[PDB]
Amino acid sequence: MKTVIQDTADVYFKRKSDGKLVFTAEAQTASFSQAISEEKLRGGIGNKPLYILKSEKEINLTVKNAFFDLEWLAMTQGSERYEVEYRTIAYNPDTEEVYSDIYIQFPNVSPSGEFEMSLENGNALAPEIKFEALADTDTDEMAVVIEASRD
Amino acid sequence: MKTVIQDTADVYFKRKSDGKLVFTAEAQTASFSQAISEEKLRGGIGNKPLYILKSEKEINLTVKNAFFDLEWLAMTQGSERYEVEYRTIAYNPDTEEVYSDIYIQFPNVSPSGEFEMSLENGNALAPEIKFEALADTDTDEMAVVIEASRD
Amino acid sequence: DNNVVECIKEITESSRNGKLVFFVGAGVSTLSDYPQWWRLVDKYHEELYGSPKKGNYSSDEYLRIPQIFYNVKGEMAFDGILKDFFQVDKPTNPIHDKILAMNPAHVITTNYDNLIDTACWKRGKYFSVISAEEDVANATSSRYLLKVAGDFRKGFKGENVVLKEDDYLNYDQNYPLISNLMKTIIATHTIVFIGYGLGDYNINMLLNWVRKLQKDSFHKPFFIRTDPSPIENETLIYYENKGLRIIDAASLIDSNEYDYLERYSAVMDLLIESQENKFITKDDEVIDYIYGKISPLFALQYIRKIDLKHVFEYDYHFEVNGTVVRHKNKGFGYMERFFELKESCDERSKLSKKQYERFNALFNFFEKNGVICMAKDAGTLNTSIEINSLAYHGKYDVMKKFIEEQSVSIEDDYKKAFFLACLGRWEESYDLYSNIILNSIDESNGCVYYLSQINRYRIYQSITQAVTQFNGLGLLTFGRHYKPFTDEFLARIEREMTNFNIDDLFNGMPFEFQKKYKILEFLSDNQFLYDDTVKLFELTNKVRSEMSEGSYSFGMSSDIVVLLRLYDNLRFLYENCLWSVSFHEFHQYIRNSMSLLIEKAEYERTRDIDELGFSFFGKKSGFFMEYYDFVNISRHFKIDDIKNLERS
Amino acid sequence: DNNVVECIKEITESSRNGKLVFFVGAGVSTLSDYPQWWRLVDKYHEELYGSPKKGNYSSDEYLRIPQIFYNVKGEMAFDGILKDFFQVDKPTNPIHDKILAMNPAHVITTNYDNLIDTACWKRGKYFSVISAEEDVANATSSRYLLKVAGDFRKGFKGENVVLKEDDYLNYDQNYPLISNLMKTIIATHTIVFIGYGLGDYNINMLLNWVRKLQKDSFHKPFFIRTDPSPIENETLIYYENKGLRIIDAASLIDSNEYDYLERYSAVMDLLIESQENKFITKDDEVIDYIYGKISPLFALQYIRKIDLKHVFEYDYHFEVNGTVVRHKNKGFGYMERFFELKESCDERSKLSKKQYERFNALFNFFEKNGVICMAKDAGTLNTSIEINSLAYHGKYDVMKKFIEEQSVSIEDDYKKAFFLACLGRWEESYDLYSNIILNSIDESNGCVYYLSQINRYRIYQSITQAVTQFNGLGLLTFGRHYKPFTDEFLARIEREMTNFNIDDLFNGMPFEFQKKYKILEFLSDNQFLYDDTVKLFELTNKVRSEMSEGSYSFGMSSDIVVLLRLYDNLRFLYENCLWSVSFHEFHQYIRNSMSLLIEKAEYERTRDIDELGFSFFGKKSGFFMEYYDFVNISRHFKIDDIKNLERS
Repeated sequence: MKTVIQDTADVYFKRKSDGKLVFTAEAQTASFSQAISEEKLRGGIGNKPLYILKSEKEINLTVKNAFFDLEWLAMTQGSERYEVEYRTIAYNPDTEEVYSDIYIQFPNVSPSGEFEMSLENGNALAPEIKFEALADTDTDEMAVVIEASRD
Repeated sequence: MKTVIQDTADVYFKRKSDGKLVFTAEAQTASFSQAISEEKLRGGIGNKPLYILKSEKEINLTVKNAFFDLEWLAMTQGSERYEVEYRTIAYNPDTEEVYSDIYIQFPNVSPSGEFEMSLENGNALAPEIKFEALADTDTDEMAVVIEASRD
Repeated sequence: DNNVVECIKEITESSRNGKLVFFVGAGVSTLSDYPQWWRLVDKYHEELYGSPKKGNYSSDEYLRIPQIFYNVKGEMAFDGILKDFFQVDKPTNPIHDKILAMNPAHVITTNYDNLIDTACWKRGKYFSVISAEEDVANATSSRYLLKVAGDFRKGFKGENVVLKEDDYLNYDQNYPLISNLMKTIIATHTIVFIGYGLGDYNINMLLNWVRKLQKDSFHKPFFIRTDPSPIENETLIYYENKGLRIIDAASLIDSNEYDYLERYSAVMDLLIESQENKFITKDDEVIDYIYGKISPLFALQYIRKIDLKHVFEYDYHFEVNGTVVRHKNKGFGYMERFFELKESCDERSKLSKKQYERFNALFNFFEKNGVICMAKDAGTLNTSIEINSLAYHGKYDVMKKFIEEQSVSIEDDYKKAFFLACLGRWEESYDLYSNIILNSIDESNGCVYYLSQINRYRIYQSITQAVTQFNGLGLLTFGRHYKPFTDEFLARIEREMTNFNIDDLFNGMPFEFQKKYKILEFLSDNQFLYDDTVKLFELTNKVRSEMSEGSYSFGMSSDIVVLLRLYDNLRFLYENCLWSVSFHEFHQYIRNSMSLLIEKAEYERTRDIDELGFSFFGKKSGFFMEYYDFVNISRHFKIDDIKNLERS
Repeated sequence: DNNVVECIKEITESSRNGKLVFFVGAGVSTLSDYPQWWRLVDKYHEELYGSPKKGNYSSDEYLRIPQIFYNVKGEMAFDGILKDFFQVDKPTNPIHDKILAMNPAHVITTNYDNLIDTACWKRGKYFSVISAEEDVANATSSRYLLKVAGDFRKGFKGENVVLKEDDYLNYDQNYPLISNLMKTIIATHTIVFIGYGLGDYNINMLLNWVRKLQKDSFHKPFFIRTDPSPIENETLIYYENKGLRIIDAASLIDSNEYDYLERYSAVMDLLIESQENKFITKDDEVIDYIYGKISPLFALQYIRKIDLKHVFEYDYHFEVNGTVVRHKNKGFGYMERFFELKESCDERSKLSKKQYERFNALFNFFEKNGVICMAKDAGTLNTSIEINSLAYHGKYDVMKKFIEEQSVSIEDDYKKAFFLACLGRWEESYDLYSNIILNSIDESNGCVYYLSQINRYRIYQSITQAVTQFNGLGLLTFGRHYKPFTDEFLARIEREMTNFNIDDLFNGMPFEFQKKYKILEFLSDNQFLYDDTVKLFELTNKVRSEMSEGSYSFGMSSDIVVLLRLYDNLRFLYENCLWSVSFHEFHQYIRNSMSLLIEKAEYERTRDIDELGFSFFGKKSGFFMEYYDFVNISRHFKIDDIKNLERS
């Protein structure tokens, strides 16, 4: 009743081209990493270059799930734009009331899993999943948000 | 043979105004420190000083490989602040021969180390000591360095 | 069948306690294409009379005819037939593994073949297999393999085998040591029979021998009825009256007569598959299972929920803040029922007066242990880190008044001893601990005893760490030597140290403690700190990778984690009245994460927000100088750390 | 004399492994001034008449007088007198402190008091007091405090502790299990007596009958005689052919006829000697014992340095720099003697081929590791870094070529198993370790058996972990459920590994293993990394806070010992060809180690030097990374070191 405070989050997945329902109940770690950097990508010729807009834009996703779905998992036992739709909530410190919901959506996510969880002792499962943000050539994609704090 | 850096360094002491010779020798630690720190202790003055060169100084000195001695220990078993001299050998990278020695000595030193280790797993003695090099108000003190290799 | 219910319950009881030893039978040995005894009897008849007996052999004839063969031709052709019919290797059967899967105390072998030896050797354990008088004496190991039928490792000779009529006539003297050790093994551990036939009934002779005067201290062994024909109530009645517990294979499930494999495997896998909880059924058995384990849990003062080792034999995982994640659950969810009974009000009234009282005590204890709700329904929770301390803060007059009285209970003496030791008065602490150890023997409360003992070694270790440089460093720092101890006390402590150690402290305590207080194993070694340090270093590098990247982490991925582990360690060895807070770089174990939590927020006071910092967390978590942080400062601070954090 | 020293050496060697049980005879009780039956029969005879019989009663009168008194007067008077006599409470005498000081395992007594139990009580060990036939069946520990005679815990009545000759007639019929366990303990452990003359015919007839069964395979127990007068040689030979080993105190010390307890003092003084290193004074016997210890592990070609102290019972603290220092050696300088022999060729010429056969053996691995001298006279040291691990050399084609080669011998089979594991596929690898466990005892090779246990364990751990990885994760990653293992293989391995945990893997092996292989056990449990990373994460901050203001020397600053242990434990598993060379523990170890190297180098590089900063170590190691380090970065490096340690 002192300061062991903490919140929760929702993680929703989806497979494109059909209405497949895949989601994650809870994400404890939920380490979100965003990187912008550059080293050198300009020759420097043509007198007036007239343009430069390079910016390395990567979005990293990480969830831990114990709920895959057998509805399809069993059928597949005997890909798609895993596209991800994060869900969470926000609170106002002045009132501390449930009034706002925050959605985060990614329409093109390709999982980049590492096959090296080599460890001696048996853990509490905890199959941490890490994702990479993939983009097409056309336009848009990356992240989309919806605000639900209307009053 | 392949890759390891190796030398030796000894630790020697003495007592001021006495011929007492009782201390650890050849401490592999023989650790030392030096620091100059300044703070806001002159933020305000009669607006006509010359200089004081305050320069808060700090000197740690720790040596540890035990086996101090047994004779002067027994004599004292029944505050001159002691005296310490140090010796280090420098090797020529071009020739790699024993040609140069470095002499270090401090007039005043105060061994002020914590007196409660109490490790659960009994070590091989290991009574680590630390020292603070004191200075008087007359002059000199700190380090008197004599350079060998007069060839 | 309720009968079968308590039989399996008691098999589960004997499963882990180490009370179980198996009596292997002839059925499994026959199940490996091993030529049965009756075929060798027929071969004997053929070589003797050239004719086979018409009709079943009598009970005596089976071992009787070989006497005729031995006497009329001689042991030449006896050993010849031994060579010819027992030099046949065979492939192993799964029954062997199923039996050994439960790790019995020993194995009693009524088979000539070494198949049991094969199973044991590929299992992983080496048993001191005994077959003769010479074999008992050289037994170095403590786990034994008992071949009452004997083996052939000594060669294919009839002397070493027990298949002669004179032998059963002279078994009482030829091989008596094995017999007496067999009787003891029967006595001191529970017995189950498998694959045993109906020709000689070792059960008959031995049951009669021990029934001879077995008055009231016997646990009747349990026999699985293997033949396809179903058991009769009269037969079961006769045997239970005789002293055996008979369970019919067909009493559970039925199949073909010759399908021994499916029958036996079904029975044994039924018995095995019960892990710890499959027959709880109704709510009345919900309460007692948690009762019998967590009733001792009311003894202790405060427990780290990281220290929740095997509350239910590693059944479930209990994470930091106090939620439950299923770890080894396959049967009844006996924690969800209790927690929802806590959630419900009307269903509480279903508990009787004693039941309701126990429920109230359990709910209070759950409040006092920081466990609130499961991750299934975990929401916005808040746990109280308000530290309860008297010496960690330093109200010295409080203990200086708390010492001047006469105690009533042993707990009072224990806490007084700890308080006095914290004061530096370490001399009378030994005499006090002596008073507890001496008077606390004729009583059933042993956790206090264990902690009392483990104080001794650690305090004396500190004292020995002191005296050496008291006659060493002593004149290095304050000039003048001092003698805070007398010679008699030094002699007594050296004498008690000479023949003592810490490695066998846990092994030195009774079985009941080892079951009820099994968590109390971790703290009394030394590498515990050594073992949580690596967890702390993994957390350190994860946090410092996070800072170097700048990765946002939602919720509880806080070095708080780290620092909440810091409070966990700063509370555990203190609330239990243990000197173990006062050790070597425990201090630096504080120090590393201390300066580290400085650096984390120090760099962290730069956050280059792009789009999500304000929306996700407006009025940011914020680094504030904690009161417990300050107590850490004023309880651990050296100077070098100040120097480097100053220049950093 | 040869016999007496032989006897005591037997007692010591049998005790070292813990196989000693001490017969508490009634002499110890009367050693505590406790009045004996001499007083107890008096009032019996007095109610009988009014005068004790002059002269010594035969073996029948002592048992018959209380019988007569009971049957004539009444059981009520019998129990009343039992109260009047057995209510005396007395303290302990130094005898009990000694007899417990011998560190027994089991205790059996015949004197009817409870003084030994309370002596244990103060001494603080746990024992199970068994005195009724119903106590055996509920054994609460593996240590048993048997009392064949029975105690007066449940009162002073006839069921209790009895000396009625009718009850002498009533043999085992009352207490069968007590006699059964008595025979067992007499049979398993080596037996010593104390506090008895020759007035128990019963025990000697038991022993004679026992020796009549075991024939010539009987372990002769030991006996102590307290007669001031000498016991004649013919009697000694009679007891020798009887099967009893007598140790006579009379030949040891000289005293008066009424000295009494001071003879027992002396006999415990004789027992208490318990040591091995105190008999090393001869120059040759130094190397004799050294060889007798080091020899068994020739199959292994390398051992770790700071590990090596575990063999020598911590007598010397092995600094990883290749130099050794004394840690617990209270005797002769056998390592000082060996090192002074190493540098003297003339002393090396003063030895025969008897020691040369062991010098040849030592040479190979001793110089393979590189131990030079002690830490006192040592000058400039240097270690040799080289890797013959072809698997570390990344040339899989040659290992395939070697795999296609046929079999030679057990060691070669071990290597081939290592390379099969190196390819990644595991089926035939597990089959190979299976066959090698089958036939390992054929060659009776000790160390490799346990190494192979660890092998199959970590192989299975890797297979199951990868399975959990493909378990889920695989379908999303690779699109198709790739099943690289037959379901039969999984079924077999899961059915043969239901319960196996590694903790007892060092508990179920023959007791002759550990006495020669104490060091190597540390590779079984989860402590594969705990002992290592602790010093790593200690020195990390050690140098990081050493920083750039001092603690300065050319070749003792920073990673000096770090390279030593780094390339000492680098090839440990990497040259013995053990398996988890791909485990996050070694990811961890290499990444940390490499970071410390680069950090010391580049903190030297850019450090500010006023006058004395560069006067020390006016040369730099610069971290000239070698091919081995590059391969490490290829294998177990994710940040690979610049990936974060260039932003940082």
